[PDB]
Amino acid sequence: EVQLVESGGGLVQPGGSLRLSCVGSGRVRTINTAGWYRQAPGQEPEFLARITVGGTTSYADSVKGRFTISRDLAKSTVYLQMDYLKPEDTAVYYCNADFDFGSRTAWGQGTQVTVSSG
Ligand SMILES: CCOP(=S)(OCC)Oc1ccc2c(C)c(Cl)c(=O)oc2c1
Repeated sequence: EVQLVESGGGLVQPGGSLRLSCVGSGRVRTINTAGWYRQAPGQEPEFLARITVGGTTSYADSVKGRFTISRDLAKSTVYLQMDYLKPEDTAVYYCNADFDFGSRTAWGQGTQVTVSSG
């Protein structure tokens, strides 16, 4: 059993940066990959970034060059560094983790990211 706790959302101006954290607890040794997703109101979730235990990363085209996914195995934490945020990036961001040989999946509770000048 794996649980995911997220943090780091909030308000940010266009062009600003935020870092999201995805802290894993439980049988974290079984986690194979972890990914970042986002969902806007009334839309399907959108894949953003993926990372394996070895550190291999994969990105969606909408965030390449701006977002960086990383993982700290000692802390069981997956990070999403989001640079040059745009109003289009406003959504609730979720992290997932595939564990038990990629046969189980756990989702974080989500964190709201709003890109606005006010
Ligand atoms: C949401 C947290 O995700 P992460 S940092 O994994 C991202 C892919 O979870 C871990 C953390 C530690 C380990 C260790 C020590 C071993 Cl030996 C292993 O096989 O898998 C791990 C997976």
